[PDB]
Amino acid sequence: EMRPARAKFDFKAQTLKELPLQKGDIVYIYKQIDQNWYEGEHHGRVGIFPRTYIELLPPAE
Amino acid sequence: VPPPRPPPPE
Repeated sequence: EMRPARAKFDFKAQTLKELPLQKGDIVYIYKQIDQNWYEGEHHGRVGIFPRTYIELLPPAE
Repeated sequence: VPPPRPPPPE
């Protein structure tokens, strides 16, 4: 049920809840927490990042 | 270059 996504831009974390991302990173989303933020994981670490900074990826064959 | 940054959740 986790949704794959790829970062379209760098995202700098400014709070201890946020997950930093580098453009091109593949991340996995658990849920949407509010209008602007997803909660997800990168390399097993959980945090939040912006909806608009990622693209949702299609399923693998 | 990146999209407008959203504020942290309420």
